[PDB]
Amino acid sequence: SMGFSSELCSPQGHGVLQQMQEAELRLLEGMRKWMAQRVKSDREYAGLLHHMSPDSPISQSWAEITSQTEGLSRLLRQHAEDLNSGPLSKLSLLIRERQQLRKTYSEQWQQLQQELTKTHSQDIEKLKSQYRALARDSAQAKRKYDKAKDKYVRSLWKLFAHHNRYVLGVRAAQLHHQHHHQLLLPGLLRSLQDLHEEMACILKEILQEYLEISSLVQDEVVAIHREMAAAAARIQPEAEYQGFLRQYGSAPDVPPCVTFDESLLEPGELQLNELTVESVQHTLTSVTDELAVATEMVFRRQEMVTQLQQELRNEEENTHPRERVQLLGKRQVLQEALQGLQVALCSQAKLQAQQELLQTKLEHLGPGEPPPVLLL
Amino acid sequence: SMGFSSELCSPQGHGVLQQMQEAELRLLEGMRKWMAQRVKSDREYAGLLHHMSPDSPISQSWAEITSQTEGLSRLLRQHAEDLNSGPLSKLSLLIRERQQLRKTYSEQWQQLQQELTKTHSQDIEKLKSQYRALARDSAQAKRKYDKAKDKYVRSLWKLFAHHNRYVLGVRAAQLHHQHHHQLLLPGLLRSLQDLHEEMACILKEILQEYLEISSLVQDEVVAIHREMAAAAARIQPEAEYQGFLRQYGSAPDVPPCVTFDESLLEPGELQLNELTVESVQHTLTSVTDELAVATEMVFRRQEMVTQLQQELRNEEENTHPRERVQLLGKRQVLQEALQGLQVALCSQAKLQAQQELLQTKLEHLGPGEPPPVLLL
Repeated sequence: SMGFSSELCSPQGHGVLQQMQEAELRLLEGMRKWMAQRVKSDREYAGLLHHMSPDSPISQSWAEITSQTEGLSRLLRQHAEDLNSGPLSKLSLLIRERQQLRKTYSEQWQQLQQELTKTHSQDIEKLKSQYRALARDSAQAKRKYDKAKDKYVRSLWKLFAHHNRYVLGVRAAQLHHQHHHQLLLPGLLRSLQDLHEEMACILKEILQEYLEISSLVQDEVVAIHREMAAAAARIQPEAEYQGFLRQYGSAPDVPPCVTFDESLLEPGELQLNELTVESVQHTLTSVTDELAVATEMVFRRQEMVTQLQQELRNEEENTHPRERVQLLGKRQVLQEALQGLQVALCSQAKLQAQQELLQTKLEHLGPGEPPPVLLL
Repeated sequence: SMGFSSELCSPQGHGVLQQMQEAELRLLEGMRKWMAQRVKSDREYAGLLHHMSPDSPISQSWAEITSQTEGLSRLLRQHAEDLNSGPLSKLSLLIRERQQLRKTYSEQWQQLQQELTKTHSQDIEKLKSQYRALARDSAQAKRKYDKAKDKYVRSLWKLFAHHNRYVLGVRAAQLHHQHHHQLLLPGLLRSLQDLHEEMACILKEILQEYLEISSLVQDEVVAIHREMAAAAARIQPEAEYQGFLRQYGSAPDVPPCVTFDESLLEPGELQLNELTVESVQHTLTSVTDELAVATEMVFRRQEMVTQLQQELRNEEENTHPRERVQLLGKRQVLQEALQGLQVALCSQAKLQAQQELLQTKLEHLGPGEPPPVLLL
């Protein structure tokens, strides 16, 4: 077995233990400052996150996410409070106890040295010095020898008694030495170790309590992050306008379509007679020529649309789901081409309707003389 | 099926869609600011956490925890960078595209209205107005009727031709109206919806990307927190001083124990003769009396220790593992009582050794005359 009581039981080991006690205070002092800065950090993060602070699914998802982020803000604040009132305070009391313990150990150590020095050394020197005086005194009285015998017997009396006190003092010092080295100092060293190991345990609990309070991955944080993730995942893009259309939608507005105004003149029929036959033939020709041009314009704009759709499918296929913002420009180019095509189909359709009218009218005259104009 | 093209196909729906486009810009603008503040927050938390910045197990565990906390600091910084260069930038491009799209839609809408107004209304009014003039002209020429027939046939010629142009213009306007209301405007509205739903998808991806980057509970954060937790849990309190004792420990220092200095006078034996017998009896009495007092002092200090140990076990049993800092004072009181007891056992032992010497010496004289002192 190793311990302070068997390994540091010396003046040298006492020096080592004094420096140990200081080194452990320094370290806990750094720990307290480090924890103090975590408190500041979490508090100010709470503040920074706090500062970040309708039917629609995105709308509702967005509100849920901001609200949960505000929840995260308050949590970080509680981390700061909890760290401050729990382990930082416990750490401070542990420092204060060590500062007092430091003093108590060193004075108990001194006390035990002074006691040993007094009993084992100083008392002993005093006895020895007296013994020598009384012996020299008895020697002198033996030599200076009725009255003379009287002073000599007296010399012997005190010398003998002092001898006995000396013998007893030596035995007392012997047991002091023994208790000191085997029991007293080892006992003191052992209790210092016990205390320090208990304090190691306390510090372990302070560090684990710190980690639990300050953890960004604990249950309350996870639960916040899952709600945010569920809110985002609920977004259904193809459903975003359903509620908006329910609120604001209505039947199309279609103003009346023009008709042939019969108050000017069959209603809306071409006039095919002797004065107009050639003009109708001319118009059918010029309408048909124009229709050919318009039909070519539809053909070319459909090809353009087709080129853009192919280009967009290849681009889509090759772009990551989170980089689709990059396709928006081309999407818009495709829209404008589709609008283009639609305008051209409208023009083609208008010229076609005009041809049909012209064509059916000349067909229904056929091999007939165009009607004369009689003037009533 | 509901959609922009069936539900908002009117001037009113166009107003609704214009306000929609603005409301969506406002919302994305708030989202961009909110994300911008997350970036600032994470960056400054990185800074705050950064600022927090030997054999022994606590030592090594502590270093691991500070080092991992520094790792957490760098991660938060990467969250800030990644948020800034990914989704915040994508969000900005989405805003810019909407600002251009807003303009394109509204001018395409205007264009289609101007075309309809031109063909379906203005051209038609021009034809109608001319028709009426030419009819009144023909009426007047019919009435003012050789030359007279000439001007009348001419009147009819132009009236008939204008009639035909009018009829054709009406058919053209009819098809315009039809294409406009069924195809052109619905087509435009549909592509706006397609675009918006695609943008809803893009925004969903921006929000999910935000959540992934900024998550405090993601794998890289968890791994940091597990290392910290494993480091703290490794601490073995009963092992904290093993390496320290290996480095600094040494054999106890035991200076020589006093012995009876034979140069003054059996070596270290009490002198029991006629001049000392009574004094030895007196000393045994006074030593024995003192021993009784010292034995009582050991008894009382053992009782005190016992009271404190019981008090500390009850206190320990009733205090939570993380509140043990609160027992340190009482622990220290117990230490001082145990030291107290040890000092008293030393004193008892010293007086006992002295009694034994005195007692054995008088026992071995027993019923004998104490030796005379003869004076050579």
